[PDB]
Amino acid sequence: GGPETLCGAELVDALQFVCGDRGFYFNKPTGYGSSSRRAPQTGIVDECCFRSCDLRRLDMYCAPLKPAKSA
Repeated sequence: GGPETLCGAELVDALQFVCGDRGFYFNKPTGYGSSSRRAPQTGIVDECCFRSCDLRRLDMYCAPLKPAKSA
């Protein structure tokens, strides 16, 4: 029962809804540079759980999306 925030099972559920049946994945703990380490890039759960992550940004963790019109 946080201050109108998403964290825990509820947070995961929101991710599934936003991402859809497509699913989602988690970014690696390390990549390039040390700036990412300083920032809360450890996990999407911690970012939303602690800080207030926007729905639009949250969609980034969702799986790739394709256009309505086939290419």
